Amino acid sequence: AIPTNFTISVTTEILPVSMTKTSVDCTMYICGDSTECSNLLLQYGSFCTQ
Amino acid sequence: AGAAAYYVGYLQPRTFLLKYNENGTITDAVDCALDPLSETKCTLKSFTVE
Ligand SMILES: *[C@@H]1O[C@H](CO)[C@@H](O)[C@H](O)[C@H]1NC(C)=O
Repeated sequence: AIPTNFTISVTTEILPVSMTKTSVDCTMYICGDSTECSNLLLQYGSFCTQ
Repeated sequence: AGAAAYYVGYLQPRTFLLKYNENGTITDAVDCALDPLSETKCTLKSFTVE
């Protein structure tokens, strides 16, 4: 079976390229605005540096 | 009177990043919350920023 005609088909495909960049502040997330809590968070500072 | 001078400053609650050298003497420090550069040094736990 040999074709005797043709069609020019345009297909659309979508690909995600990136996602929303995000940043997090340990101090104001965990220890919202209290100094007493933020002092206790210093010993865990390494974790946030991760 | 003699020829002596003195200076008075007031301590405040601050976070500091101190550097202990090989012989165990504090050779340098960074005042966290002094300026944005020292703030980044405080956040990244280093005395240099790339
Ligand atoms: C540290 O102490 C050793 C001797 O114990 C000395 O040779 C060296 O010069 C000292 N280095 C600094 C930076 O103080």
